[PDB]
Amino acid sequence: EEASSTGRNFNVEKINGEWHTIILASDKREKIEDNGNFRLFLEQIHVLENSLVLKFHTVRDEECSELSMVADKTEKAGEYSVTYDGFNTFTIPKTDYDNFLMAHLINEKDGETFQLMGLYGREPDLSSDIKERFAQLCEEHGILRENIIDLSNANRC
Ligand SMILES: CC[C@@H](C)c1nccs1
Repeated sequence: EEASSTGRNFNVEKINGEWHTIILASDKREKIEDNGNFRLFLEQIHVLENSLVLKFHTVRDEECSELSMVADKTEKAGEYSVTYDGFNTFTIPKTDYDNFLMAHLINEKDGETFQLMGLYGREPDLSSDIKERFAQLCEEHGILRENIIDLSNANRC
Protein backbone atom coordinates (compact mmCIF):
# COMPACT_ATOMS: atom_id res chain seq x y z
CA GLU A 1 0.00 0.00 0.00
CA GLU A 2 0.90 3.35 -1.40
CA ALA A 3 -0.14 6.60 0.15
CA SER A 4 0.27 10.45 -0.13
CA SER A 5 0.43 12.53 3.12
CA THR A 6 -2.25 14.74 1.47
CA GLY A 7 -4.28 11.61 0.90
CA ARG A 8 -7.22 10.85 3.07
CA ASN A 9 -5.81 7.41 3.72
CA PHE A 10 -2.40 8.37 5.21
CA ASN A 11 -1.09 6.51 8.24
CA VAL A 12 1.69 8.73 9.47
CA GLU A 13 2.28 6.22 12.17
CA LYS A 14 4.01 3.95 9.65
CA ILE A 15 6.48 6.56 8.48
CA ASN A 16 7.97 5.87 11.85
CA GLY A 17 11.35 4.42 12.12
CA GLU A 18 14.53 3.78 10.31
CA TRP A 19 14.84 5.44 6.86
CA HIS A 20 17.91 6.01 4.44
CA THR A 21 18.89 8.73 1.98
CA ILE A 22 18.98 7.01 -1.32
CA ILE A 23 18.52 9.94 -3.85
CA LEU A 24 18.29 13.78 -3.57
CA ALA A 25 17.47 16.19 -6.38
CA SER A 26 17.18 19.93 -6.02
CA ASP A 27 16.32 22.85 -8.38
CA LYS A 28 19.55 24.46 -7.11
CA ARG A 29 22.09 21.57 -7.32
CA GLU A 30 24.49 23.11 -4.75
CA LYS A 31 22.17 22.33 -1.97
CA ILE A 32 22.40 18.61 -2.83
CA GLU A 33 26.17 18.83 -3.35
CA ASP A 34 29.33 17.90 -1.57
CA ASN A 35 29.48 20.72 0.91
CA GLY A 36 25.80 21.60 0.49
CA ASN A 37 23.55 21.73 3.60
CA PHE A 38 20.42 20.11 2.13
CA ARG A 39 22.77 17.15 1.64
CA LEU A 40 21.29 15.28 4.64
CA PHE A 41 21.37 11.52 5.41
CA LEU A 42 18.06 10.62 7.10
CA GLU A 43 18.66 8.35 10.15
CA GLN A 44 15.10 7.97 11.57
CA ILE A 45 11.65 9.42 11.89
CA HIS A 46 10.01 9.41 15.43
CA VAL A 47 6.32 10.47 14.61
CA LEU A 48 4.78 12.84 17.30
CA GLU A 49 1.32 13.98 18.21
CA ASN A 50 1.55 17.04 15.96
CA SER A 51 5.27 16.88 15.05
CA LEU A 52 7.90 14.71 13.61
CA VAL A 53 11.40 14.32 14.86
CA LEU A 54 13.92 13.54 12.08
CA LYS A 55 17.31 12.53 13.17
CA PHE A 56 19.88 12.66 10.35
CA HIS A 57 23.65 13.23 9.99
CA THR A 58 25.75 15.20 7.57
CA VAL A 59 29.11 13.99 6.20
CA ARG A 60 32.11 16.31 5.50
CA ASP A 61 34.77 14.05 4.06
CA GLU A 62 33.66 10.75 5.58
CA GLU A 63 33.29 12.17 9.07
CA CYS A 64 29.68 12.23 10.19
CA SER A 65 27.71 14.66 12.22
CA GLU A 66 24.37 14.02 13.87
CA LEU A 67 21.49 16.61 13.60
CA SER A 68 17.83 16.29 14.78
CA MET A 69 15.07 18.73 13.71
CA VAL A 70 11.41 19.04 14.66
CA ALA A 71 9.10 19.55 11.69
CA ASP A 72 5.60 20.46 12.71
CA LYS A 73 2.13 19.88 11.31
CA THR A 74 1.20 23.01 9.26
CA GLU A 75 -2.48 23.63 8.82
CA LYS A 76 -2.54 21.85 5.47
CA ALA A 77 -2.85 18.09 5.90
CA GLY A 78 0.17 15.96 5.19
CA GLU A 79 2.44 19.07 5.25
CA TYR A 80 4.86 20.36 7.80
CA SER A 81 7.47 23.02 8.32
CA VAL A 82 10.78 23.15 9.91
CA THR A 83 13.22 26.00 10.25
CA TYR A 84 16.48 25.18 8.57
CA ASP A 85 18.68 27.50 6.48
CA GLY A 86 15.43 29.50 6.06
CA PHE A 87 11.78 28.26 6.25
CA ASN A 88 10.81 24.83 5.03
CA THR A 89 7.66 23.06 4.45
CA PHE A 90 7.27 19.59 3.04
CA THR A 91 4.88 16.80 2.01
CA ILE A 92 5.24 13.13 1.19
CA PRO A 93 3.78 12.68 -2.28
CA LYS A 94 4.40 9.00 -2.16
CA THR A 95 5.01 6.26 0.20
CA ASP A 96 4.49 2.58 0.73
CA TYR A 97 5.50 2.86 4.35
CA ASP A 98 7.36 -0.41 4.29
CA ASN A 99 9.92 0.35 1.59
CA PHE A 100 10.21 3.71 0.11
CA LEU A 101 9.37 7.22 0.92
CA MET A 102 9.52 10.16 -1.52
CA ALA A 103 9.56 13.72 -0.20
CA HIS A 104 9.01 17.16 -1.73
CA LEU A 105 10.24 20.26 0.17
CA ILE A 106 10.14 23.99 -0.40
CA ASN A 107 12.91 26.09 1.08
CA GLU A 108 11.91 29.87 1.16
CA LYS A 109 14.61 32.16 2.68
CA ASP A 110 15.21 35.83 2.00
CA GLY A 111 12.84 35.98 -0.92
CA GLU A 112 14.91 33.21 -2.65
CA THR A 113 13.15 29.81 -3.21
CA PHE A 114 14.21 26.24 -4.12
CA GLN A 115 12.54 22.72 -4.45
CA LEU A 116 14.19 19.51 -3.13
CA MET A 117 12.87 15.95 -3.62
CA GLY A 118 14.31 12.83 -1.98
CA LEU A 119 13.94 9.11 -2.26
CA TYR A 120 14.45 7.46 1.18
CA GLY A 121 14.44 3.73 1.63
CA ARG A 122 13.92 1.30 4.63
CA GLU A 123 17.33 -0.05 3.51
CA PRO A 124 20.29 1.72 1.98
CA ASP A 125 19.27 0.88 -1.52
CA LEU A 126 16.15 0.61 -3.49
CA SER A 127 15.61 -0.86 -7.01
CA SER A 128 16.26 0.88 -10.30
CA ASP A 129 12.45 0.97 -10.91
CA ILE A 130 11.96 3.14 -7.87
CA LYS A 131 14.88 5.28 -8.55
CA GLU A 132 13.38 5.57 -12.09
CA ARG A 133 9.88 6.21 -10.83
CA PHE A 134 11.42 8.65 -8.38
CA ALA A 135 13.27 10.04 -11.51
CA GLN A 136 10.05 10.68 -13.65
CA LEU A 137 8.33 12.58 -10.68
CA CYS A 138 11.16 15.05 -10.36
CA GLU A 139 10.88 15.76 -14.15
CA GLU A 140 7.24 16.55 -13.60
CA HIS A 141 8.37 19.09 -10.90
CA GLY A 142 10.93 20.56 -13.30
CA ILE A 143 14.19 18.87 -12.02
CA LEU A 144 16.49 17.35 -14.54
CA ARG A 145 18.62 14.35 -14.67
CA GLU A 146 21.70 16.40 -13.87
CA ASN A 147 20.03 17.60 -10.66
CA ILE A 148 19.35 14.12 -9.21
CA ILE A 149 22.25 12.63 -7.13
CA ASP A 150 22.17 8.96 -5.94
CA LEU A 151 23.66 8.86 -2.50
CA SER A 152 22.68 5.11 -2.22
CA ASN A 153 26.19 3.98 -1.40
CA ALA A 154 27.72 7.11 0.25
CA ASN A 155 24.86 7.24 2.78
CA ARG A 156 26.90 5.03 5.03
CA CYS A 157 28.84 6.18 8.01
C1 LIG B 1 14.74 18.98 5.72
C2 LIG B 1 13.71 17.86 5.53
C3 LIG B 1 13.98 16.87 4.40
C4 LIG B 1 15.43 16.72 4.13
C5 LIG B 1 13.27 15.58 4.68
N1 LIG B 1 13.42 14.67 5.57
C6 LIG B 1 12.59 13.35 5.63
C7 LIG B 1 11.22 13.73 5.08
S1 LIG B 1 11.61 15.35 4.20
